[PDB]
Amino acid sequence: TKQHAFTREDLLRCSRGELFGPGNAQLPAPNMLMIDRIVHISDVGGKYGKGELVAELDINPDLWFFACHFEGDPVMPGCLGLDAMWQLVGFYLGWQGNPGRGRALGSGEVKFFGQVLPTAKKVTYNIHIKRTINRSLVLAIADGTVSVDGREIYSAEGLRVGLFTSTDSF
Amino acid sequence: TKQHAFTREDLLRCSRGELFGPGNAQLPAPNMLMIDRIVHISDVGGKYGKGELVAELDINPDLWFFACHFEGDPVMPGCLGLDAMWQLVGFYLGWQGNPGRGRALGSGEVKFFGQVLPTAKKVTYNIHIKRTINRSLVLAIADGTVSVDGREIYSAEGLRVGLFTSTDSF
Repeated sequence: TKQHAFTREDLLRCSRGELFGPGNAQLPAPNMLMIDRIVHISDVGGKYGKGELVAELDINPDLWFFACHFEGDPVMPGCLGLDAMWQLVGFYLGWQGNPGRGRALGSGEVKFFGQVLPTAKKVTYNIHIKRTINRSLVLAIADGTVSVDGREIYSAEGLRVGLFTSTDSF
Repeated sequence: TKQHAFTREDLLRCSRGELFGPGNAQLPAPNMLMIDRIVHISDVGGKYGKGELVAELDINPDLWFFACHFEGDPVMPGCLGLDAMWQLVGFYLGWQGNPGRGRALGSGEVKFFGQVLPTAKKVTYNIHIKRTINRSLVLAIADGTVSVDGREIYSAEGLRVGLFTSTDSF
């Protein structure tokens, strides 16, 4: 709960296991990392009063996914915008100080109603934590939106991420 | 509708735009391509009698995503298994002979209840086409499952993919 904003280097340290410690939640490293910075994280406020993340990814034409997706028709894969939202819910669980490795467990409704072209400047993620559950397994449920240069393009309801300790097979 | 099975080289040709022709549905090229072969495609049968795809991805420890996702905790990203299902619904629309570029439009419920470790041999995708709509925009709705070495690990209900012609902005 210590720090409310993170630079790219903080997130790279997170990807190495050196922010929350080994066996705790990690962001992916490049090229699966879909966040450059966390501008805001809190365990209060948001849509549901249970916390909020705001994160950014800078866009330039040379990001790896534009060349292979698709040849002659470059567009950020919707699945990687969705994954950024799972990455941020996983980061949230680690940031609260829960132990274990992050796995995406799924979502309710996902909608893609716009696209990220290689001419865009910035993707913004808004995550609203709905509920955390501290049963047998620790998990978070959230709603998220993806925006490009001010404009909402994706939504996900009921994003679920779970934490798996050293004894938890999956 | 011409060919009911595809080799990796067929899918690489598809990724270049040379299977369905330029401006029609393309698979992504590596490293976003999540299919090695289509074992079965048909416009009849399946769960809903509206068609079926069965596709495979061979697993080895050196696939790019294992190193970055995560360091010390390798696991295939759920988002890329989900994306394979969107890739296959897009391929289906192109295979029926519809014109335009593929975009994922979203899904209903997605569940991840297992994982692909770098010790696995083979991921299998089963896609059941539910409905195609030939309005203003052409789109397909499908259910899908991801299995690793016989074992079901992911499900998606209401996968939606749409086709966008040369005049269609998104």
